[PDB]
Amino acid sequence: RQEILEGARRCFAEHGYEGATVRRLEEATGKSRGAIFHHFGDKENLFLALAREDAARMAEVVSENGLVEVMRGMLEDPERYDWMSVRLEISKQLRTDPVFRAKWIDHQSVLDEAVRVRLSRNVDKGQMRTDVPIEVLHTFLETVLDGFISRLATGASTEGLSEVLDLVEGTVRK
Amino acid sequence: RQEILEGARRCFAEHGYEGATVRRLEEATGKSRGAIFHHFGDKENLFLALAREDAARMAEVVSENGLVEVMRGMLEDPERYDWMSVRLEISKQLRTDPVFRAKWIDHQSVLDEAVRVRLSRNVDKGQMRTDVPIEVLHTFLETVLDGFISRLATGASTEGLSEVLDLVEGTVRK
Ligand SMILES: [Mg+2]
Ligand SMILES: [Mg+2]
Repeated sequence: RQEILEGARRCFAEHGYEGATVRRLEEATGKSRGAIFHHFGDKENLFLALAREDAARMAEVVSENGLVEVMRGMLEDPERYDWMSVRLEISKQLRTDPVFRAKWIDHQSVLDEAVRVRLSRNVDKGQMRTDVPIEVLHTFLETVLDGFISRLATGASTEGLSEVLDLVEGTVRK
Repeated sequence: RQEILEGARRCFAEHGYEGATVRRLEEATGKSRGAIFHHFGDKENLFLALAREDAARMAEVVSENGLVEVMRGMLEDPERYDWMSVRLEISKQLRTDPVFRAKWIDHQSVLDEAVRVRLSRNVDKGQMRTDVPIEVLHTFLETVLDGFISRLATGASTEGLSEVLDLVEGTVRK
């Protein structure tokens, strides 16, 4: 299972979401079409399980330092850009396919909750600005994150990005 | 040609980039496979010409009010989300395919120049903060824009976004 997810993350990154064929998946994992669908059912579910893994990892990071720290980590990891692209191929599906949408959102919930807890702790400590509702701050942070993912996925340089993150953090602080 | 571009923008929005078949394109335009490839050569070029149109329109907006105004316009236009998605399907191609990359960047140059001119005028007027290099401000704005495109393309609500834009503008001002 862990073997399947690692290999599949590699396969999706290297070949894309449609290009991630049963053939390619067996090739990346060394397991069969049968033992892959056995755990997960279909491609979409294997995808969501990988998304949920990312979400749980990011959630731990957010707990320590925030969404800005997740973004800092992305600057340190250029090898993961290919996987980030995979993630962006699905957007119309995410927006219009209601069952898929709900599943995507549910698989992200650990992260969404970690971000809410973190911001709550910041507010409780008096560290965020209070002239802007916390929910606007939250949407701003999530927007910057999506921006980072997109730019990095599409081949932008890291340049000035660590300074952009300093600006982003400064923007939400008291 | 104008007939072809309008109809093709509709076809790409409704069916996606791969799903935008010759068959579908003729259907959206009322023109032939031959008269479509005649002007533009292939799908990719018809795509780039549409990207260049978007860039020229955005450039005019930026000239008047900035990138924040482009983003405000996106909140007023939910009908264009489908086209925005099309735009995100290509990301690995944009990042790794060097000829395609260069063509994409060239087709965006009118916008890139409009943003640089606008920021230059802001600086000349003393309206931007000067503790953060202008090029960091520029990357921050472009990051927010990519964020907007992504979030809106993937079915986020507009909620709090107009306030996020107020925050974004306030962040770069003196
Ligand atoms: Mg922080
Ligand atoms: Mg402005």
